[PDB]
Amino acid sequence: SERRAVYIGALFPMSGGWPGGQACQPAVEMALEDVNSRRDILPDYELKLIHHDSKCDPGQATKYLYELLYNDPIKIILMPGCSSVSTLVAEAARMWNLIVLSYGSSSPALSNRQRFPTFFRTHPSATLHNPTRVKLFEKWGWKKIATIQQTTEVFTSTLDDLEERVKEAGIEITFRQSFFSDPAVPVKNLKRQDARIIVGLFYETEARKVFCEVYKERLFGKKYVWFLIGWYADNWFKIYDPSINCTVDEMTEAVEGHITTEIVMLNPANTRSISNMTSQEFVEKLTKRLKRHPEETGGFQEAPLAYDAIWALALALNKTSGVRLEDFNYNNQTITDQIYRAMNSSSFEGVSGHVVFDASGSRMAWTLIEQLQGGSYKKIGYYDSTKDDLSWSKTDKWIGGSPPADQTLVIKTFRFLSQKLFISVSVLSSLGIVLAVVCLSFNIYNSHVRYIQNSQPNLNNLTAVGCSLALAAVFPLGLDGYHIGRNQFPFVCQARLWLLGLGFSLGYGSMFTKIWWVHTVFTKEPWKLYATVGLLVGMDVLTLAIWQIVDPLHRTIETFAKEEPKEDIDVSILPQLEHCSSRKMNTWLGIFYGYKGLLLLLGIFLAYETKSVSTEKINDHRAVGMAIYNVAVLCLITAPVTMILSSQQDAAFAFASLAIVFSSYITLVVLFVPKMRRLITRG
Amino acid sequence: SPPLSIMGLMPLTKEVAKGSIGRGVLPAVELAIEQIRNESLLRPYFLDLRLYDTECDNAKGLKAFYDAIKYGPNHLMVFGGVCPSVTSIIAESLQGWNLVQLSFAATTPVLADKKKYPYFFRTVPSDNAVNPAILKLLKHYQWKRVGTLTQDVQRFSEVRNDLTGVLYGEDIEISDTESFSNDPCTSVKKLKGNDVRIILGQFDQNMAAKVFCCAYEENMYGSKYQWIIPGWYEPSWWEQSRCLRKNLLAAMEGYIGVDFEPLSSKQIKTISGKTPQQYEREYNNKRSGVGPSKFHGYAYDGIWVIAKTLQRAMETLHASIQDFNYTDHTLGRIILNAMNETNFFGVTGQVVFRNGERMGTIKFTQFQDSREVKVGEYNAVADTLEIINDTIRFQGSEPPKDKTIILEQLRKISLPLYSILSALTILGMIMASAFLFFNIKNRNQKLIKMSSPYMNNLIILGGMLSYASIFLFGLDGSFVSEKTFETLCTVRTWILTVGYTTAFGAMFAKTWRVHAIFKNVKLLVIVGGMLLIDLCILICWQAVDPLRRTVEKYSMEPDPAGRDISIRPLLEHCENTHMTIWLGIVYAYKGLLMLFGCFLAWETRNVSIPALNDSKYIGMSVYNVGIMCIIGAAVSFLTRDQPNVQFCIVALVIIFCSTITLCLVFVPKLITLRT
Ligand SMILES: CC(C)CCC[C@@H](C)[C@H]1CC[C@H]2[C@@H]3CC=C4C[C@@H](O)CC[C@]4(C)[C@H]3CC[C@]12C
Ligand SMILES: CC(C)CCC[C@@H](C)[C@H]1CC[C@H]2[C@@H]3CC=C4C[C@@H](O)CC[C@]4(C)[C@H]3CC[C@]12C
Ligand SMILES: CC(C)CCC[C@@H](C)[C@H]1CC[C@H]2[C@@H]3CC=C4C[C@@H](O)CC[C@]4(C)[C@H]3CC[C@]12C
Ligand SMILES: CC(C)CCC[C@@H](C)[C@H]1CC[C@H]2[C@@H]3CC=C4C[C@@H](O)CC[C@]4(C)[C@H]3CC[C@]12C
Ligand SMILES: CC(C)CCC[C@@H](C)[C@H]1CC[C@H]2[C@@H]3CC=C4C[C@@H](O)CC[C@]4(C)[C@H]3CC[C@]12C
Ligand SMILES: CC(C)CCC[C@@H](C)[C@H]1CC[C@H]2[C@@H]3CC=C4C[C@@H](O)CC[C@]4(C)[C@H]3CC[C@]12C
Ligand SMILES: CC(C)CCC[C@@H](C)[C@H]1CC[C@H]2[C@@H]3CC=C4C[C@@H](O)CC[C@]4(C)[C@H]3CC[C@]12C
Ligand SMILES: CC(C)CCC[C@@H](C)[C@H]1CC[C@H]2[C@@H]3CC=C4C[C@@H](O)CC[C@]4(C)[C@H]3CC[C@]12C
Ligand SMILES: CC(C)CCC[C@@H](C)[C@H]1CC[C@H]2[C@@H]3CC=C4C[C@@H](O)CC[C@]4(C)[C@H]3CC[C@]12C
Ligand SMILES: CC(C)CCC[C@@H](C)[C@H]1CC[C@H]2[C@@H]3CC=C4C[C@@H](O)CC[C@]4(C)[C@H]3CC[C@]12C
Ligand SMILES: CC(C)CCC[C@@H](C)[C@H]1CC[C@H]2[C@@H]3CC=C4C[C@@H](O)CC[C@]4(C)[C@H]3CC[C@]12C
Ligand SMILES: CC(C)CCC[C@@H](C)[C@H]1CC[C@H]2[C@@H]3CC=C4C[C@@H](O)CC[C@]4(C)[C@H]3CC[C@]12C
Ligand SMILES: CC(C)CCC[C@@H](C)[C@H]1CC[C@H]2[C@@H]3CC=C4C[C@@H](O)CC[C@]4(C)[C@H]3CC[C@]12C
Ligand SMILES: CC(C)CCC[C@@H](C)[C@H]1CC[C@H]2[C@@H]3CC=C4C[C@@H](O)CC[C@]4(C)[C@H]3CC[C@]12C
Ligand SMILES: CC(C)CCC[C@@H](C)[C@H]1CC[C@H]2[C@@H]3CC=C4C[C@@H](O)CC[C@]4(C)[C@H]3CC[C@]12C
Ligand SMILES: CC(C)CCC[C@@H](C)[C@H]1CC[C@H]2[C@@H]3CC=C4C[C@@H](O)CC[C@]4(C)[C@H]3CC[C@]12C
Ligand SMILES: C[C@H](NC[C@H](O)CP(=O)(O)CC1CCCCC1)c1ccc(Cl)c(Cl)c1
Repeated sequence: SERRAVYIGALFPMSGGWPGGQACQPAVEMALEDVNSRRDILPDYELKLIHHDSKCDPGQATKYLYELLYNDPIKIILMPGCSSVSTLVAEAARMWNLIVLSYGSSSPALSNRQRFPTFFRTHPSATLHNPTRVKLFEKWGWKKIATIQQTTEVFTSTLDDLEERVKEAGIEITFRQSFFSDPAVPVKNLKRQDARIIVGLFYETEARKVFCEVYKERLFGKKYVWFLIGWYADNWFKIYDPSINCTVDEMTEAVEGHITTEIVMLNPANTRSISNMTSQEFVEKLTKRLKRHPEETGGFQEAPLAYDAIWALALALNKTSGVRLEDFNYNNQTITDQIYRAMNSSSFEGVSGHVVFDASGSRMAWTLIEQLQGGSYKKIGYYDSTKDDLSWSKTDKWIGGSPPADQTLVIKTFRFLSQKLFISVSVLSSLGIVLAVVCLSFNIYNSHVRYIQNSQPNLNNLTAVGCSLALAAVFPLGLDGYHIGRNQFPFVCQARLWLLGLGFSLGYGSMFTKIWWVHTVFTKEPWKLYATVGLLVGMDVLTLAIWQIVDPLHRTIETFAKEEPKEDIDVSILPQLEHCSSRKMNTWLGIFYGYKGLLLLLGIFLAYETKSVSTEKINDHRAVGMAIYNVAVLCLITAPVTMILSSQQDAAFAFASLAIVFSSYITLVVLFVPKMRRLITRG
Repeated sequence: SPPLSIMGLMPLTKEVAKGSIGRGVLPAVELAIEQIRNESLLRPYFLDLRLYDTECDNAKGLKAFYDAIKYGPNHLMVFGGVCPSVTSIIAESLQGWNLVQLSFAATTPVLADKKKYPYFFRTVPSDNAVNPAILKLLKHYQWKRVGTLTQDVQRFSEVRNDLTGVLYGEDIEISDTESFSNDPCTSVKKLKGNDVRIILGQFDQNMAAKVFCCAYEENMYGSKYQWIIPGWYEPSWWEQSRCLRKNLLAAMEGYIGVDFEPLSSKQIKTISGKTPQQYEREYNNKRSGVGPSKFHGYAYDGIWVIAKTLQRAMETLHASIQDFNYTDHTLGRIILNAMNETNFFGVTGQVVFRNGERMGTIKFTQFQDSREVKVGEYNAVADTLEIINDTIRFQGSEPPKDKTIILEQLRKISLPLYSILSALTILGMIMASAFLFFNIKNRNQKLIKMSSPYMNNLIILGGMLSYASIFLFGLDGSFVSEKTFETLCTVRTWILTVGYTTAFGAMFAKTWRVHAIFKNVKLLVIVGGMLLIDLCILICWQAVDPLRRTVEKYSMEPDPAGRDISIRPLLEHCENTHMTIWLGIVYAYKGLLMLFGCFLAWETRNVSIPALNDSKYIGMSVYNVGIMCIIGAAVSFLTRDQPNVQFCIVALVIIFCSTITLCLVFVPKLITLRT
């Protein structure tokens, strides 16, 4: 047995920020025996290890890298520890043509093939949580995300990859923050911004501050859901910390039901790897070589990965032996290219599962998704990302059975008048129209007898046919949504605008000229009467035509403030009221209302003047004055009230149509019943 | 003669950019060592510098540093290092070999920390050394409001984060904070929204042209604004695009560039025995092959610091060097304390270290129309600023203040116009008193007895009270006080409606009795009831919601003076509670009474001979008094903002309305009673 040596240089962190080498150092050495005993692969070479402590500090890793690179046994690969040491070693190893194979460096900045040309690692990067988060966002339909963040650079690059990953899946970030040591003002801005999907990214000693500050500002609850990182200790809120005025029994309600995601190192199944070994017996064999307990030593969870790292190198030296390796110097670029092409395509089954690298040097692996459920975590799913396989396990216990949504939804309800107060007033209007047509036919039937032929024919008939249309103009005053739809609101609107104006103008013009002419003949001929009536009606349809030309009417929605349903617990409901309007609706009927009020107040004074000093026995009226009295006292009291109470739902329609049915009943009762009480009752 | 080896790391190739630095100081260091061998500074030994090329790259620099440790002789301290990353990599790791480093071009602030890099010293001031300079500029000009505009690179974010911590504890606020990456001028539009005129820019050479052309499109220059930017740009950097050159030269005038000073000016003998001017002429005669670089005096002082430190360490050691391996560390502590105790005078000023930083000098320069020129200096040792008087200028006359000054400038009315209208209404008052005297002199007469002269006394008293109101109208602003104004307007609306009501009630009662006598085919209670109604509405006005003073303000629009302050024109009004209730009711009641009286006067249109001789011109006067009162109230609603005008037109309307109706009643009296 010749058994020549091939050397491997390594830096194991024994202390510092991440003391992994307390457990990764035996797990490599044990693994080395499993390559030096099995005679199938590397049949003549023997791998030996030269290691140094590095303390996760580049100020000593530089000296130890000098000691590795400038001594007698020529190394063939380098194996650094923490992220910073691996950054220095991987950027420095280009000038010596060395492969760098890390086992614990999780920065996203080490996936830059331009800077680091010969890098490989088996610990996956921290941009492996982001496809898991994107899959957990598409599954529950969320579409708005707030991200709080401690401003260390690894979290900055994690979120700057999360944005680029999430903008191609139709989701958009709405809110970003940052802090250094005091998280008070970003959770204040999160409270006042009112976002409900939070992706927190910070270490443990900041999490214990920010979560009881969340409890103090009451940001948790039924409608909130967080997202954290998973490699915290499993009782990270139940420990004592004097740096907060928060209680241990408190904040356990505040971290309630938050999803965490983490990388899974150890294989959850119980199959056989390429070393003919399972997970539980690997842990059992490793626990012998440690001088302490697994809960107290550092870097116990990462200890499988280093194992597979060694095995990966062994396979990369079996697919090339066929240039020998006892001649590798630091200047020839060839053998490193052979090893690089051999390790670019690697796919096998180790203790951590299926090991296969990416095109940027990282390692693609599974992800575990768990949730807090009453003080302790519970595994609620697994996710593979290289072929998109989710595995759910039906344990996501929410509060209301369903996961909450991101923002509250608006409901644009409508508000319609109750149909009973529409239908009663419409049937009173039909009784009015049949009374009007029967009185018109009665007055037109006796067109020869010299009791109404001599007094005033062709004028009370015109009053009655005006009041006919004025009574018929209350059907299109109550058709908004319950009985009509849309896209014919101009038809109903122009109908109600022409009909009511034409009816009122015609009727009051006739009853006004019947007082005006007896006043102007008492104080010292039907063509002038018809001229006055046609002139008033023509001026009124002229100004209605000017309304038709300049600013036509259309539908317009106004809205009130939002309310609460109190059958659900979170819906926002806003009411909508639509009506006919224009751009200048207050003035363009204000002119008409003022003009008609002036005409009405002119008429009532002459009706009082020619009361009983008529002595004009060719007209025989005596009660048209009362017919102007009641219309003048009834229209002037409901003309400003139905423009004041336009915000009310149905009182405007009630007052308007009530005024219209009273002012058209009484002007036909008091005008026509003495015309029949003296003729076909005194017959 | 045993040598003393010093490792030197500098970019010495032509293929990199910053290598133009590395050749440019190579004469000056060559100028220094020849002096130290001439005087025999290191009598026991002699100095020897060994150069190495790092090529401004992490891998190449680390390989060259490793090769210099392996193959070269026993070095004692490291000198040089230019690029920031390579100096970071080496300076973190010196402590393992017990070497002390001295730089001359590492200007990054990251090396200020003494937990990471404890064996590091540099002689160039850092990039934070401009931050206690700009502060001591502001206290020289008493500016206190500033607004920062930062680029989003680490190299400038460190400077801004230090400026925030150094402005604390002083009377200077940071009213606005900005940032930009590629889009400069939406940020400067947001800065214009807060209207700040002192900007502390921090950005590289590319974005400066974009910021200044986007300021030219925003017109952020002149004698209002001030720019304070870094000054390590290339000379004539504006020449290299889309923007117009002369517009840029007119927008870029008057900024202040802050930098570190290349060479001192206080012409004293230095420790070598020369002047700064003699050294400058010597190095200029030496540098004949290549262009200059602004770091050479710092290299000269670095070599002298190294020599004095080795001398002090040798004198300390001989009271207990050629045997120095890197395994020793007591010699490292000795050399560290010897370099910590450095205090002397060199060609860049008083060379002295505080916590590992050079306490050096800062130079302010200002841009004048073709070039930048030195306009001051700031010695940071004694903490004093020296401004050369006759070089710094601005566009205007004063140093421009931060925020403009607001001024009230109430809108008053013209004393000639007010005096003219008071003269017109006082002659109208004389005319009304003359008519009352005539009608009270000619009382017993068979034309006056049949014309109801007591109603004419009422209409003269109404015209008198209507005339008297214009004096109380418009005593506004700069005329009386701030307490009479809450009573003057309520006594004015007390008197004016009574003066209207008496006269119009007299005319309306005359026309009403004409109509009542005509229809059938004593007085003085009508005006009594109308006065009762209006006194009731006036005491209901006064008792519940009285009129008080209320000011309206505009939006500080014009600048007409030229003294560069803003004025905020403001008006006074007597209106406080609802003003669409207790004016609409009064106006509607008066309008309805007017229109009823006008229609009653038209209904007769002069058919009555016997009882009242003048019903014709009385109805003519009603007609009169209606329409012009309507147009007066309408024009008062129209121009409710401008002052000289609406007062003048209300005064003209009221003097016409009160002088025509006093003519039409009493002018036939004179013609018939003189004839
Ligand atoms: C017989 C006719 C002439 C009488 C008409 C009365 C008119 C002049 C009244 C009735 C409604 C009033 C309008 C009510 C609302 C507004 C909106 C306001 O922003 C400007 C004034 C304006 C536009 C008013 C002007 C005067 C007005 C149009
Ligand atoms: C604001 C209100 C009071 C103003 C109303 C204006 C009134 C008075 C105007 C407008 C139209 C006018 C009428 C036009 C036509 C005629 C017919 C003629 O054979 C008798 C006069 C008579 C009847 C006019 C009387 C005055 C009249 C009615
Ligand atoms: C704002 C409104 C009320 C003001 C309206 C002014 C009215 C009242 C004026 C304007 C035109 C006037 C009319 C002019 C012409 C005539 C014809 C004459 O044979 C009878 C009087 C009569 C009919 C006048 C009555 C009053 C009159 C109608
Ligand atoms: C717009 C204007 C024209 C409408 C005015 C309405 C007028 C005509 C009403 C309102 C009050 C009424 C008066 C009420 C009291 C009296 C006293 C009585 O002994 C004679 C009638 C007389 C004088 C009435 C005549 C008509 C009258 C004056
Ligand atoms: C808004 C309010 C003030 C307007 C009210 C209009 C009033 C004044 C009108 C409407 C009906 C009119 C009445 C109609 C009938 C009569 C009966 C008669 O034998 C005496 C006059 C008298 C009593 C009238 C007086 C004035 C009157 C009461
Ligand atoms: C003879 C008299 C009674 C007729 C008077 C006509 C009155 C009722 C008319 C003319 C102008 C109209 C006003 C025009 C403008 C507005 C402002 C609006 O925000 C509320 C309605 C309101 C206040 C209207 C109410 C009715 C109104 C006051
Ligand atoms: C304040 C001032 C303007 C008011 C002056 C009132 C003037 C216009 C009045 C007062 C006396 C009046 C004069 C009385 C006597 C006569 C003589 C007669 O043969 C012609 C008219 C004439 C000349 C009158 C014209 C108008 C008159 C001059
Ligand atoms: C003799 C009677 C008719 C005189 C009554 C005077 C009335 C009209 C006065 C006295 C108090 C006044 C009210 C004072 C306070 C308010 C509350 C404000 O938000 C709306 C206006 C309103 C409601 C005023 C309207 C006019 C008002 C009600
Ligand atoms: C003889 C009697 C009947 C006449 C009374 C005139 C009444 C109707 C007048 C005088 C003061 C007016 C009020 C003035 C102020 C307001 C406050 C406003 O927010 C709603 C309208 C309201 C409430 C008005 C309604 C009509 C009103 C009450
Ligand atoms: C002869 C008399 C009775 C006629 C009086 C006409 C009255 C009723 C008219 C003229 C001015 C009108 C007011 C105009 C302005 C406003 C202010 C608004 O916020 C409420 C309605 C209110 C208060 C109107 C109510 C009706 C009103 C008071
Ligand atoms: C006989 C006629 C002249 C009397 C008319 C009364 C008029 C002047 C009254 C009745 C309603 C009143 C209006 C009520 C509402 C508004 C809207 C407000 O934003 C501006 C004032 C304005 C526009 C008022 C001005 C005066 C007004 C138009
Ligand atoms: C807003 C309200 C207060 C305004 C009301 C205007 C009132 C005061 C006006 C309108 C009609 C006027 C009346 C017209 C007719 C007569 C009949 C006469 O023989 C006595 C005076 C008397 C009774 C008048 C008194 C004043 C009067 C009632
Ligand atoms: C500032 C200006 C516009 C105000 C002018 C007021 C005008 C409109 C007043 C003053 C004198 C008035 C005139 C007095 C006399 C007559 C003669 C009569 O047979 C027809 C009306 C007529 C012609 C009046 C019309 C209106 C009139 C001309
Ligand atoms: C404020 C303004 C609108 C009010 C104007 C009042 C007007 C309408 C009054 C004042 C004088 C009146 C005129 C008096 C004389 C005549 C001559 C007669 O043969 C026809 C009617 C006519 C032409 C009258 C019509 C109405 C009239 C013009
Ligand atoms: C027959 C038609 C043309 C007569 C209409 C009379 C109009 C011109 C009168 C009635 C009410 C008046 C308005 C009353 C209130 C205001 C609000 C004020 O801030 C500006 C002027 C303004 C807007 C007035 C302008 C003139 C006005 C609109
Ligand atoms: C300062 C100036 C404008 C004031 C002038 C006052 C004028 C308007 C007064 C003074 C004398 C008056 C005139 C007196 C006599 C007559 C003759 C009569 O058959 C028609 C009216 C007429 C013609 C009067 C009209 C008004 C009159 C001309
Ligand atoms: C899950 C994670 N794995 C290794 C980590 O990604 C290595 P890293 O990315 O280089 C960060 C270290 C360095 C400083 C001190 C601890 C953290 C981790 C994080 C924190 C701790 Cl304390 C451990 Cl033991 C492991």
